[PDB]
Amino acid sequence: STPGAQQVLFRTGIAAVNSTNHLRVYFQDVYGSIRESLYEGSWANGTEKNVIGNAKLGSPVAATSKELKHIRVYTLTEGNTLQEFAYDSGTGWYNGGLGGAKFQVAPYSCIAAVFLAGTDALQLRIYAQKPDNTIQEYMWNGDGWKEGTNLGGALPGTGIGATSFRYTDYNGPSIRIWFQTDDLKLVQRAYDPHKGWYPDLVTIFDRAPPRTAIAATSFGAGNSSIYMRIYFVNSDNTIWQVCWDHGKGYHDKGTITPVIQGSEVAIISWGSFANNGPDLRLYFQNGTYISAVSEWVWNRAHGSQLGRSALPPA
Amino acid sequence: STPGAQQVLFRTGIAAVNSTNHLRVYFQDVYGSIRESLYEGSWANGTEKNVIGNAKLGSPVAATSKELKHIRVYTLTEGNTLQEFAYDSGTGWYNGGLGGAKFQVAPYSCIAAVFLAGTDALQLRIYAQKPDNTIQEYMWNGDGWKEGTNLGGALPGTGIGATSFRYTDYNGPSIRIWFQTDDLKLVQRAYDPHKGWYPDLVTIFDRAPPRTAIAATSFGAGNSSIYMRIYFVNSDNTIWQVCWDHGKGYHDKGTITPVIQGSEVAIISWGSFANNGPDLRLYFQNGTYISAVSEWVWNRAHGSQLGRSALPPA
Ligand SMILES: CO[C@H]1O[C@@H](C)[C@@H](O)[C@@H](O)[C@@H]1O
Ligand SMILES: CO[C@H]1O[C@@H](C)[C@@H](O)[C@@H](O)[C@@H]1O
Ligand SMILES: CO[C@H]1O[C@@H](C)[C@@H](O)[C@@H](O)[C@@H]1O
Ligand SMILES: CO[C@H]1O[C@@H](C)[C@@H](O)[C@@H](O)[C@@H]1O
Ligand SMILES: CO[C@H]1O[C@@H](C)[C@@H](O)[C@@H](O)[C@@H]1O
Ligand SMILES: CO[C@H]1O[C@@H](C)[C@@H](O)[C@@H](O)[C@@H]1O
Ligand SMILES: [Ca+2]
Repeated sequence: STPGAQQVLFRTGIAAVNSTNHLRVYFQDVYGSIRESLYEGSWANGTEKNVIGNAKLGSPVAATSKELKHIRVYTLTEGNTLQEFAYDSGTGWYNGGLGGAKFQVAPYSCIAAVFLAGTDALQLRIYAQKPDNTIQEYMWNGDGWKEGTNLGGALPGTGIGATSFRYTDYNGPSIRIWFQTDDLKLVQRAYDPHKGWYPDLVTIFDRAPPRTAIAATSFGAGNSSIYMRIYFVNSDNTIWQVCWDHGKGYHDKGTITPVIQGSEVAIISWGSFANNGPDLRLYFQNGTYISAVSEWVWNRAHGSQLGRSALPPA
Repeated sequence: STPGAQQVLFRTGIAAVNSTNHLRVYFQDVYGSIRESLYEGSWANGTEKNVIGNAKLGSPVAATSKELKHIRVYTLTEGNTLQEFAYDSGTGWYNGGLGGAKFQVAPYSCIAAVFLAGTDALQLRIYAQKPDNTIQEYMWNGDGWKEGTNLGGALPGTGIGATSFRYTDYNGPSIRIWFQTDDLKLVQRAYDPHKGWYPDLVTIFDRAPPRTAIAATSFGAGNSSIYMRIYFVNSDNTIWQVCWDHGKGYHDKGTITPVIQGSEVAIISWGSFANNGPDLRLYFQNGTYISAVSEWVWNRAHGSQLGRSALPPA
């Protein structure tokens, strides 16, 4: 290993955001501190000088952004409430408003977060698991945090993926979230602006490891059209990818890359097929320097490639 | 799942102690507390009322005993020192003195612990990983806790298994310990009353997942004779067993039972091949009610069977 690598928690929560190919990746160090590693041309940071906050050891770590102007990072306090580390361009990092609502969740709750697409307003939808094991939406729409829709039961400790997009032939944002049911399927729930929440859960994978990590992204929103990608850790100890392409629907899955048993996963994307895209970046642990975070890359030039062997501070 | 199962930490550290078929199991709950579950003809406890202490979330949990008269449970504090919860008959549960020494270990250390075999005196050896990634022994022999032998480099965050037996043709205890080296190998180091620690690393398995759970037992000490079992979580997500049998040395290995990705493991034993045993019991997570601990059993009557499916408080 290396001294940097050793600072990184084994099975740390992982999250990432970006503006095109400007990248931020958050993880937890062995002491519980949440750090940010950074890529602008080259990889950097991720040290103890790069701490944005502290959270319970073993915390889930989620993030979403509007480019790199507005960033938000979600984790649990020791007392198992939802908190929020916020970055605003021209202000720097501070302690978000989420924490004051004291939203109490299961100790094993995971967390997903999205800024709603197609608006310049700041509209956040955060998802986590209550003590009754239901999935619960929390909204921020410019007058304070509140509970949104309850999307009902799931496997205790389930992974949670989420994404927002805006169809161009609609005048509101859509949302998809993914999670695990008691029978260990992975399913999607779905919100659209005319329909509201559809009542149905739609299987995307028949049987996955319990509490397996789930992460999602979307690109190329058009007219009733979208391209989605959901990733999870499978029984073979590799990340699997599951594709939605418009018209085909949920039409393929397969393996992508090897990970350590119980790795978390973060996904980001930019561009679309129209403009020599998309680009995809996946983050996870695969044993590099034992405990380092690693990167997998998809692009048009070279397709499916391992990226940065080990992220800062490794 | 069950409101009881949901209380056990996923990938919790696990230790076990016994006198014959009188069993204690220790584990961590989602809040950080170390809880005891018990088997006296039937299985009980493991509730919020059965808490012997707190530890850093994610802590290793190791345990050793002199039958059930003296029990010692070793974990790490939030500040990464070795700590100890003590039970002596007639006294109850207390914090032992190990905490007092403020032995700092790598945040990612595991722990192994043994009482030396074949003396009524309480003689304790703990093994942990120091921040320089060597395995350090710590001793208690009635005169306060101190450093013992240092045992060389190991993979940052190796599992450590330990056992102590006494050959009857000898005047004191033998020790064996097991851990993982940077090359991913699994190795044995050995101590013997007539030669001290042998210099040499013996390989017991060529390549295991990094930081795999390792746990170990011995039974049937006679004249220059012993039996030993070592257990680990292999790349196929099952506990594998490595077999030392008197006359053959190390000579067999294979799979035993499936476990969840990154499960910890504890092993206890009693009896012998000459008095109609031995008896073995593994504890681990295989996914029963998601997060419950399960058990596996070997006896002469029925050999290999799963046992208590979900341990209390499940
Ligand atoms: C072209 O691949 C590169 O894309 C960058 C945005 C960043 O992810 C780098 O680590 C990759 O090697
Ligand atoms: C240039 O790096 C900065 O980018 C911002 C968008 C945010 O990630 C900050 O934490 C970094 O220091
Ligand atoms: C305005 O609140 C609504 O926003 C939608 C986008 C969706 O999150 C619904 O659950 C909320 O009730
Ligand atoms: C025969 O197996 C039993 O042995 C007991 C001592 C204990 O390990 C139980 O959980 C098993 O069912
Ligand atoms: C009789 O039950 C007790 O057994 C002791 C050996 C110790 O494990 C205590 O924690 C239990 O309450
Ligand atoms: C008395 O100290 C010794 O005890 C032995 C049994 C063994 O643990 C050695 O490491 C120590 O130097
Ligand atoms: Ca740039």
